[PDB]
Amino acid sequence: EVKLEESGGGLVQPGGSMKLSCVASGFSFSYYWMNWVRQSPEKGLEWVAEIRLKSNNYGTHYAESVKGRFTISRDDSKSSVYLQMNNLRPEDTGIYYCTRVITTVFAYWGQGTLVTV
Amino acid sequence: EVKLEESGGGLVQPGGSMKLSCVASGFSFSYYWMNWVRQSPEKGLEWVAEIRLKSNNYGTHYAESVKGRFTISRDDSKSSVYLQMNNLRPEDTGIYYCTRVITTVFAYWGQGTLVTV
Amino acid sequence: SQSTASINENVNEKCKFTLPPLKIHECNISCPNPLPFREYRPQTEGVSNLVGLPNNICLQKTSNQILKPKLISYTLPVVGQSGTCITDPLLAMDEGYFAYSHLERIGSCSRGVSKQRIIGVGEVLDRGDEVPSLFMTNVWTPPNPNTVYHCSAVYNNEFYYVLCAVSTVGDPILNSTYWSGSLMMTRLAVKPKSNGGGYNQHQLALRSIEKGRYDKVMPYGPSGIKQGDTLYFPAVGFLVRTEFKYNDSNCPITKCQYSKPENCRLSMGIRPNSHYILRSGLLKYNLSDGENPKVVFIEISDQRLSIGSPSKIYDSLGQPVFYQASFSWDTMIKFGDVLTVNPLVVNWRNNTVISRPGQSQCPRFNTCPEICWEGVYNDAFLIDRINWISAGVFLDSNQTAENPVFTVFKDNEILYRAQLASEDTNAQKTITNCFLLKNKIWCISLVEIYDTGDNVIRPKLFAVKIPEQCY
Amino acid sequence: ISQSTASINENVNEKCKFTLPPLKIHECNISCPNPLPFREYRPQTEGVSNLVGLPNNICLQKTSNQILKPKLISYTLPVVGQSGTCITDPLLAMDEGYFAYSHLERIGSCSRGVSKQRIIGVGEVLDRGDEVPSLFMTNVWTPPNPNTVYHCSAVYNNEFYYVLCAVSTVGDPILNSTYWSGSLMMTRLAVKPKSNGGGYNQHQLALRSIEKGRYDKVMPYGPSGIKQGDTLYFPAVGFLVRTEFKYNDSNCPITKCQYSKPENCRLSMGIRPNSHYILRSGLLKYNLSDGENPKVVFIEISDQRLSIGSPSKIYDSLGQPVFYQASFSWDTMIKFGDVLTVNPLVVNWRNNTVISRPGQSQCPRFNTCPEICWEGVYNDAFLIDRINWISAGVFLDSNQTAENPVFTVFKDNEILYRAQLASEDTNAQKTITNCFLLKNKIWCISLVEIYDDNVIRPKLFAVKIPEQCY
Amino acid sequence: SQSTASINENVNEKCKFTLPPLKIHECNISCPNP
Amino acid sequence: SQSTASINENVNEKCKFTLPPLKIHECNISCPNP
Amino acid sequence: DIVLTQSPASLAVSLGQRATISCRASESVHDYGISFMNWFQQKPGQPPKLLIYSASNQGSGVPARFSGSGSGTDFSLNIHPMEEDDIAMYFCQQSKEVPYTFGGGTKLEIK
Amino acid sequence: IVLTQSPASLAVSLGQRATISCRASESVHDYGISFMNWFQQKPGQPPKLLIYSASNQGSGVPARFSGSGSGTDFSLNIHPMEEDDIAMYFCQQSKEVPYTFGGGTKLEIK
Ligand SMILES: *[C@@H]1O[C@H](CO[C@@H]2O[C@@H](C)[C@@H](O)[C@@H](O)[C@@H]2O)[C@@H](O[C@@H]2O[C@H](CO)[C@@H](O)[C@H](O)[C@H]2NC(C)=O)[C@H](O)[C@H]1NC(C)=O
Ligand SMILES: *[C@@H]1O[C@H](CO[C@@H]2O[C@@H](C)[C@@H](O)[C@@H](O)[C@@H]2O)[C@@H](O[C@@H]2O[C@H](CO)[C@@H](O)[C@H](O)[C@H]2NC(C)=O)[C@H](O)[C@H]1NC(C)=O
Ligand SMILES: *[C@@H]1O[C@H](CO)[C@@H](O[C@@H]2O[C@H](CO)[C@@H](O)[C@H](O)[C@H]2NC(C)=O)[C@H](O)[C@H]1NC(C)=O
Ligand SMILES: *[C@@H]1O[C@H](CO)[C@@H](O[C@@H]2O[C@H](CO)[C@@H](O)[C@H](O)[C@H]2NC(C)=O)[C@H](O)[C@H]1NC(C)=O
Ligand SMILES: *[C@@H]1O[C@H](CO)[C@@H](O[C@@H]2O[C@H](CO)[C@@H](O)[C@H](O)[C@H]2NC(C)=O)[C@H](O)[C@H]1NC(C)=O
Ligand SMILES: *[C@@H]1O[C@H](CO)[C@@H](O[C@@H]2O[C@H](CO)[C@@H](O)[C@H](O)[C@H]2NC(C)=O)[C@H](O)[C@H]1NC(C)=O
Ligand SMILES: *[C@@H]1O[C@H](CO)[C@@H](O[C@@H]2O[C@H](CO)[C@@H](O)[C@H](O)[C@H]2NC(C)=O)[C@H](O)[C@H]1NC(C)=O
Ligand SMILES: *[C@@H]1O[C@H](CO)[C@@H](O[C@@H]2O[C@H](CO)[C@@H](O)[C@H](O)[C@H]2NC(C)=O)[C@H](O)[C@H]1NC(C)=O
Ligand SMILES: *[C@@H]1O[C@H](CO)[C@@H](O[C@@H]2O[C@H](CO)[C@@H](O)[C@H](O)[C@H]2NC(C)=O)[C@H](O)[C@H]1NC(C)=O
Ligand SMILES: *[C@@H]1O[C@H](CO)[C@@H](O[C@@H]2O[C@H](CO)[C@@H](O)[C@H](O)[C@H]2NC(C)=O)[C@H](O)[C@H]1NC(C)=O
Ligand SMILES: *[C@@H]1O[C@H](CO)[C@@H](O[C@@H]2O[C@H](CO)[C@@H](O)[C@H](O)[C@H]2NC(C)=O)[C@H](O)[C@H]1NC(C)=O
Ligand SMILES: *[C@@H]1O[C@H](CO)[C@@H](O[C@@H]2O[C@H](CO)[C@@H](O)[C@H](O)[C@H]2NC(C)=O)[C@H](O)[C@H]1NC(C)=O
Ligand SMILES: *[C@@H]1O[C@H](CO)[C@@H](O[C@@H]2O[C@H](CO)[C@@H](O)[C@H](O)[C@H]2NC(C)=O)[C@H](O)[C@H]1NC(C)=O
Ligand SMILES: *[C@@H]1O[C@H](CO)[C@@H](O)[C@H](O)[C@H]1NC(C)=O
Repeated sequence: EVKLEESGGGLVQPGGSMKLSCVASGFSFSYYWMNWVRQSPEKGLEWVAEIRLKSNNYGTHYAESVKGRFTISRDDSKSSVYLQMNNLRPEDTGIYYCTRVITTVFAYWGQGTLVTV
Repeated sequence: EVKLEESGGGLVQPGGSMKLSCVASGFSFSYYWMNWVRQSPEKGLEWVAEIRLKSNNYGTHYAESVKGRFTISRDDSKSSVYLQMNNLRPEDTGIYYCTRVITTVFAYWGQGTLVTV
Repeated sequence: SQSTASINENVNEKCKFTLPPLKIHECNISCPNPLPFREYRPQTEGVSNLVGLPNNICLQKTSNQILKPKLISYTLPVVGQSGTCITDPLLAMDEGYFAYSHLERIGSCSRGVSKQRIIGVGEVLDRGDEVPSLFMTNVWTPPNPNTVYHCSAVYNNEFYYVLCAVSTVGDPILNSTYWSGSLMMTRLAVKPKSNGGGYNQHQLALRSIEKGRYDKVMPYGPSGIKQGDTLYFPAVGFLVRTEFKYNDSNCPITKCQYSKPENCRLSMGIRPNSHYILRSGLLKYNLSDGENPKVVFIEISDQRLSIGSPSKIYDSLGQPVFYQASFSWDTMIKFGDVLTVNPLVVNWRNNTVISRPGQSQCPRFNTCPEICWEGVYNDAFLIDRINWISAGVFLDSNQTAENPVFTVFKDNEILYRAQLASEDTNAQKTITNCFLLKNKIWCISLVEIYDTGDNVIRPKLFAVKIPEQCY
Repeated sequence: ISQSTASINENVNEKCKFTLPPLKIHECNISCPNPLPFREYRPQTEGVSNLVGLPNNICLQKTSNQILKPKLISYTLPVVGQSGTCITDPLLAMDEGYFAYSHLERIGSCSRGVSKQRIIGVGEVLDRGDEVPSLFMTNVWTPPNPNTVYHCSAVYNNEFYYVLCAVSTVGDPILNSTYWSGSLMMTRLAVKPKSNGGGYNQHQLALRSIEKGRYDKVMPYGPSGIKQGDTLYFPAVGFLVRTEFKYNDSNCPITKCQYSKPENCRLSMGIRPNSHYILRSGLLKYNLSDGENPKVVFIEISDQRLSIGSPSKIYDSLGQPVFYQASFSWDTMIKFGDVLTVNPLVVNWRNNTVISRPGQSQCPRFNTCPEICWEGVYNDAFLIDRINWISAGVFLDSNQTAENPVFTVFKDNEILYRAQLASEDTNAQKTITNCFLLKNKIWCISLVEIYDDNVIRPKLFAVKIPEQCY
Repeated sequence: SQSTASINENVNEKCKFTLPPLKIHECNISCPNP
Repeated sequence: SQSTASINENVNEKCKFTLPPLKIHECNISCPNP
Repeated sequence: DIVLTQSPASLAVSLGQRATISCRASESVHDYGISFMNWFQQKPGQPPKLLIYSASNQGSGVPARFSGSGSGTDFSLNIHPMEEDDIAMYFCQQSKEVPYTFGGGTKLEIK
Repeated sequence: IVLTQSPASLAVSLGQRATISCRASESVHDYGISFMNWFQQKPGQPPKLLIYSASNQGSGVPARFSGSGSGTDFSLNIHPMEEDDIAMYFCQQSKEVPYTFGGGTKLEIK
C-alpha cells in the first residue's frame, strides 16, 4: 500500500509564490527518487523536477521552463518532498503530481493538487 | 599380421618335464601381457598362467592346479614367452595355447602345441 | 615378595593402554594452500549489481520450457577425494565480487570429521561465452575447521568482510547454553597484492559486542549489505526464554482445529522447553567507529514474529530486501522490503504460492500454528521491483527434501519454472544471487544436491538466464 | 639380584618400544552417523586418467544416428582475447590428467601481424562441476621475446610438463632453415605449482649438447610426446643436407599412375624441389637421469611410407605408443599406427583408406600418387580401442580447401559415426585430439582452429564416446 | 628367581602393542596395526 | 631396595603411549600435548 | 531534448475490436539493451497509472488485454480486445534522458 | 568366479535365432564395465575372440553375433544362424585373476 498525498495547492497571484508538499507513506522513502510532474489540458503531462537520494548528494534536475524559479527538496525524517515555486506565472497553472520512481519508471502517482496562477 | 607360434610340445611321461616356447611376431611384444591357456576334452578351456610386463616386475599369476609346478617367463629381446612345466601329471594332457592380452582380453591366440602325459 | 607384586600391578595399570577420544575443536588441521595461484584469465569483463535498470523479463504465466539452466563450474574447481563431502555452503555477491565458503568433511556429510574450511573471495566474470562464472582469487583457511560456524559476508570498499561464530562446543545453535558467545571477522582483499599479510588476509578480533538484552548474538545467514561504511550481517539473538515478553492472544490460531494459543511462543525455540528463544536480526559493524569498532545487534520487529532462522539481507533494485527462512510453523516464504534497517522492520510479502517442504508435523503450505523446528533455506532474489517478481530455487515436494526447481514468481502466482535435477533427487540448501551480465539478468543458484549414487557430494552451481520473451 | 634387575629393565624397554608413523585416515575405515557408501578407495582413478588397461564399451557399429554430441568448452582456455587479435600456432598436450597449452597472440591479421605474447602454460583436466572435462590453467610462462619461440612440443613427466621449443632469430626455422642456428630451449613447468616455488614452478633448462647424428640441425615438431620412465620422447624433424640423402627412386610407388615420375617422391621430401635441406621425421630423446644438463638425441624414423617431415605426435594409448604423422606430401591417406620400436623409430602404419585430409591444387584429398607439393594440415587421430582399432578425431570433410571440421570415429576401412562441429562453409585448420577416461567413460577433447572478427580462434570440443548407437 | 620370572612373564604377556580404534567426537576410525 | 624401586619407576616413565600425528589425505593434524 | 509524437490524436474502437496507439521518438530511447519507453493510462479525475514500461513490460495491476512492443524510435501500445473500461487518455513517456518527456496523449474512446 | 553355461548343447535350424546363456556365481562388473568375453572355436582351430566386455562386437566379428548382459547375467545371441556357426562357444570371466572359462557350449545345426 503506497500512498503519496500532495498539499499546499490553491490560488496564488502571478509574481507570488507557493510551496507544495508531498507526504509519503507505506514505503522506504529514503531509497527512492521523487519527481514532480504537472498537468495542464493545453500541454498534457510535463516533467517539472527531480530529486535524487542523499547518496547522490540530493542532486536535482529541472525542466528548462521552471529552472531557476523552482527549488525541489527533501526531508527524509518526515517522509516528504517539497516543491518551492517562486515568481509564479499563469503558465504554471495545472495539477501537480508527486511521483515515486522505481528503476527509472514513474510507477506511483499521488492524487495531485491543483495550482492556479 | 600378428602371429604366436608354440613349440616344445611332445610326449613326456608323468613326473617328467617339458618347456614350451611361444615365438611372437607382428607386434610390440614388450608392451603386452602374455598368457597360457590349456585345452582338454575334460576341462574345455582352462587358464594356466600369466606374465606381466617388465614395468610390473614380470609379475606372475598361476592357476592353483599348476601353481608351484609351472614357471612362466619372458625374453623381450627375443620376442618370446616360455612355460617351464615340471612334475607333469596325466592331468596336464591337452593343447597349450599362447595368447596375447590386450586391455584384459585374450584377443590373439596361437595354434597351440600338444602336450601328452 | 610384596615389591614384586607391586611391579606387576604397575605394569598392568600403566603399560597396557588405550587412548582418549580425540578432540579436534582444540587440535589444529593444516592443509596445502587450496589456491596458490589464481586461475589464468585474459582480463575479461565482470558483472554489475541488479540496481537501477528496468530490465525486460517474461512476466506472464507460461507452461513453456522458457528457462534453460546451465550448469557451471564449482567456485573452487579442484578434484574432491573419494570419501569426502562438502557441506554448509555460503555464497554472497556484491559489485561483481563474491564470497564463498564451505566445510569439507570425511565420512558422513552432516556429522563427519571436518578436515578444512574454505573461506574465500573472487570475481564474477563472463567466462567467455556470455555465461557468468565464479573465479576464486583469494582463499583463506582457519587453522581449526571445527571452531568456525555460521559465517556471513558483506562486501565493502574492495574487502569482503566475513563474520563467523567461534565455538569450542560445536554448532552454537544446538549447544547454545554452553557457547562462549565469541565472534571473529575476516577481511579478505578481493584484489590481492603480491605481499602484505595485513592486506590480503587480515583477521579482526571483535572485543566489544552490544547485545542489548540478548545473552548471545551471532551471524546467521549467507550475506548482508553495506550502507556507506556500515556493514549489516544477518544474525540471530539468543534471549532467555523467561525474558521473552509475548502475548499468546496474538497467535493466529483462527481457522484451525488442532491449534493452541501457546504454539507461537513455544515454536520459537529449538525445543518446546529450550532455555533460549531465537530472534532474527542484524549485526551492525561500523568501520569508522575507531581502531576497534563494536558489533551492535538489531532485533527484528514482531510483525509475523517467528523463530530466528538463517536469513539474508540484500540490496536489490535500489532497496534492501530481507529474507527469513521458514524454519517453523509458518511455511510460506517469508521475505520483503526493509522499511527500516535500525530497528529492523520488514514489509513481508503476502506470498501464497511458494512454501518449503517439511515433515508431516509442519508440511508444505502449512499456515496454522504448530510446534516444530524444521525447514530449509531456499531464498528468493528480487528481479523486478515494480511487479515484485522474484526468483530462486525451491524444493518441490510436501514431506521430503527433493526436486529442486528454479522458479520465477509473484506473490499469488508462479509464472514459470525449470527442474535442475530429476524428480526424486535429494536437495537441501539453496542460495540465489542475481546480477547483470552485459545488461541481462542472470541468477547463480548454489544448490546442495545429494546424489548419493556416485563420486563426491558437492553443491552444484547453476547459472540461469532470466528470459525476456514469453513466446 | 642386580643382574636380574637389569634384565627386567632391559626387557621392558626393549619389548614395548612401539613408536609408529602417522595414521592415514584416508586409507582406513571411518564409520560415522548417516554415513556415505564406503565403496573402495583407489586414488588416481577418481579423476581424469589415460586410456590404459580397460576394455571400455563404445559403439563399434556404423550408424546415421546423432549419438556424438560435442560440448563446447572453449571458455576454459585463454583464447577469448579480443576482436583485434588472432591466435596462431596452438598446442595442446594431455597426459595423466594434466595438460599443456600454448599459443601465440598476434595483433592484427596474424599471417602478417605482430606478436604480442607467446603463452605457454599447464594445468589440470577435470570435471569442474559441469560434468564435462574442462581445462584448468594455473601455471603460465611468458618469454622475454615472443618472436623467437617456435614449434614447441610438450611431454609430461613426474609432475612437470617439459616443453621443448626452437629458438630462432630468423623467423620460422623451417622456412629459413639455412640461416637457423639450430639452438633449442627447454622449459619445465610444474603442473601443481607451489606458492613461492621459484625454480619449482618455472625453470629454464639449457640444451648445450645436441646429438644430431648425420643431421645438420634438429627441431621439435609436434604437439606432444611420450614418457618412458626417465626418458622423454618429443616429436621432431631432422634437417639433412639434401645431397646426403640416400634414396633409390626405383622404390617410388609409380605403379598404376601415368602422371608421375620416380623422382617426385624424393623431391617432395623438401619444401621445394631445390630445398637445401631435406626434412625427415623422428624423435628427440631427452634422458632426465643422464647426469646434469643432459643431452638431446635425435632418432630418425625408418623408411616405410617415407614422406616429408611434418608435425607429428607420439602418444601412449591402451598400453603402447602410437605415432601420428601429418601428411604434407603426396601420400594423403592418414598416416598413423603402432610404434614397433621407439629407438630406432619404426612404425607399423595402418592401412587406412577412409580418412584423408584436404589439399590444394596439387595434392588433393585421397591422392596416393607422387607429386611435388608441401601442403596439408595437421588433422590428428587418437586411438580409443585396440581390438577393433577404433580411432577418433576431427577431420576436415573437404577436398580443395580446409573447411568443415567433423568429429568422427573410424576403422581402417570404415567410418562408423560422426558429428559436425561447424557448418560446411566454416573454414578450419589445425586439429589436436586427446582422449582420456573420466568416471570410467571415454571423453575426447578436440582443439580446433575455426575461423570467426575475420580471424582464426581455437575452440575446444569435449565429446563423449557413446556405449551404444542409440 | 621366581619373582624375576614373574615380572618378565607379566611384561611379555601384557605389554603388547596394538592400535586401538580412534574415536573422533562420534566417528569410529579403525586402522590396521602399523 | 632402590634397585627394585627403580624397576617400578622405569616401567611407567619409559613405557607409555601417546596418540600419533595424524593425516587426512594430504593434510596434517597437529594436537596439543596431554 | 527527446520529443515524442503520438498518433492518431484520437481513436474510436468498437468493443471487442483492437485498438492501437503509436509513438515515434525524435531520438532513440534505447540504451543498456533496454528501450526506455513507458505508457500511462489516465482516466478522468484520476492520476496516470503505469500501464506498460520498458516498451513491453506489462506493469503491475495490468490485464492481458494490454501489451506493447517496439525499439529505437518506433513503439506501440496494443489493446485487444478493447473493453468499456479502456476509455482513457494514453500517454507515451520517454525515460532515457533528462528532461523526461511525454507525448501529447492519445484519447481512446468507443463506438 | 564360477561360470555355468546353458543349454550345454544346442540344435538350431538355419535362419533361426539361438541364445547361449551364462550364469556367473559372482558379479564380473567393475569400472563401469562388465568383464565378460565370448570365444568361438571351430574344429582344427584355436579359440577366436567373438565378443568382449559383454557387448563389444569383436575384431572381424559380423553383426550376426551380439552380446548382452551385466552383473551376473550374460548371453550370446546368434541371429540368423548359419552353417559356419557350428562351433564350441566359451564364456570367459576376466575381472580378476584366476581367469575362468565356462564349460563350453556346443552349437550344431538341425
Ligand atoms: C501437497 O499439499 C498440498 C496442500 O495440502 C493442504 O495444505 C496442507 C498444509 C495440509 O493442511 C493438507 O491436508 C491440505 O489439503 C496439496 O494441495 C491441496 O489439495 C487439496 C485436495 O486434496 C485441495 O483441496 C487444496 O486446495 C490444495 N491446496 C493447494 C495449496 O494446492 C497437494 O495435493 C499435496 N501434494 C502431494 C503430492 O501430497
Ligand atoms: C573429393 O575427392 C574424391 C576422390 O576423387 C578422386 O581421387 C582424387 C585424389 C582425384 O584424383 C580426383 O580427380 C578423383 O576423382 C571424390 O570421390 C570420388 O568420386 C568419384 C565419382 O566422381 C568416384 O568414382 C570415386 O570412387 C570417389 N572416390 C572416393 C575416394 O570417394 C569426392 O567426390 C570429392 N569430393 C568433392 C566435394 O569434390
Ligand atoms: C605435513 O608434514 C610434512 C612433513 O612430515 C610436510 O612435508 C615436508 O615439507 C617441507 C617443506 O616445508 C619439505 O622440505 C620436506 O621435504 C617435506 N617432507 C615430506 C616427507 O614431504 C608437509 O608439507 C606438511 N603438510 C602441510 C599441509 O603442511
Ligand atoms: C555442550 O558442550 C559441553 C562442553 O564440551 C558438553 O559437555 C561435555 O559432555 C561430555 C559428554 O558428551 C562429558 O564427557 C564432558 O565431561 C562434558 N564437559 C563439560 C565441561 O561439561 C555438552 O555435553 C554439550 N552439549 C550438547 C547438547 O552438545
Ligand atoms: C493480550 O491481548 C489481549 C487482546 O488485546 C488483551 O485483552 C484486552 O485488554 C483490554 C485492556 O487493555 C480490554 O479492553 C479488552 O477488552 C481485552 N480483550 C480481550 C479479548 O480480552 C490482554 O490484556 C493482553 N495481555 C497481555 C499480558 O498483554
Ligand atoms: C558510523 O560512525 C561514524 C563515526 O562516529 C558516524 O559519523 C558521525 O556521526 C555523528 C552523529 O551524527 C556526528 O556528530 C559526527 O560528526 C560524524 N562523524 C563523521 C566523521 O562523519 C556515522 O554516523 C556512523 N554510522 C552509522 C550508520 O552508525
Ligand atoms: C501483507 O498483509 C499485511 C496485513 O495482514 C499488511 O500489513 C500492514 O503493514 C503496514 C506497514 O507496512 C501497516 O501500516 C498496516 O497497518 C498493516 N495492515 C494491517 C491490516 O495490519 C502488509 O503490509 C502486507 N504486505 C505487503 C507487502 O503489502
Ligand atoms: C562407534 O562405536 C561405539 C562403541 O565404542 C558405538 O556405540 C555402541 O553402540 C551399540 C549399538 O548396538 C550399543 O549397544 C553400545 O552400548 C554403544 N556403546 C556406547 C559406549 O554407547 C557407536 O554406535 C559407533 N558409531 C558409529 C557411527 O559406528
Ligand atoms: C633468413 O635469414 C636471413 C639472415 O638474417 C635474412 O636476411 C637478412 O635480411 C635483413 C633484412 O631484414 C638484411 O638487412 C640482412 O642483410 C640479410 N642478411 C642476409 C645474410 O641475407 C632473410 O631475409 C631471412 N629470410 C626469411 C624468409 O625470413
Ligand atoms: C637414461 O640414462 C641412464 C643413465 O645412463 C640409463 O641407465 C643406465 O644405463 C647404462 C647403460 O648405458 C647401464 O650400464 C646402467 O646400469 C643404467 N643405470 C641404472 C641405474 O640401471 C637409462 O637406461 C637411460 N634411459 C633410456 C631410455 O635409455
Ligand atoms: C599395411 O599393409 C602393409 C603391406 O602393404 C603391411 O606391411 C608389412 O609391415 C611389417 C612391419 O613393418 C613388415 O615386417 C612386413 O614385411 C610388411 N609386409 C609387406 C608385404 O610389405 C603393414 O603391416 C600393414 N599395416 C598393418 C597395421 O598391419
Ligand atoms: C574395512 O572394512 C572391510 C569390509 O568392507 C574389511 O574387510 C575384511 O577383511 C578381513 C581380513 O582382515 C576378512 O576376513 C573379511 O571377510 C573382510 N570383510 C568383508 C566384508 O569382506 C577390512 O578389514 C576393514 N579394515 C579395517 C582396518 O577395519
Ligand atoms: C593453532 O594455530 C594458532 C595460530 O597459529 C596457534 O596460536 C598461536 O599460539 C602461540 C603459542 O606459543 C602464540 O604465541 C601465538 O601468538 C598464537 N597465534 C595467534 C594468531 O594467536 C595455536 O597455538 C595452534 N594450536 C596448536 C595445537 O598447534
Ligand atoms: C634400386 O632398386 C633396383 C630394383 O631393385 C635395383 O636394381 C638397383 O640396383 C637399386 N639401386 C640402388 C642404388 O640401390
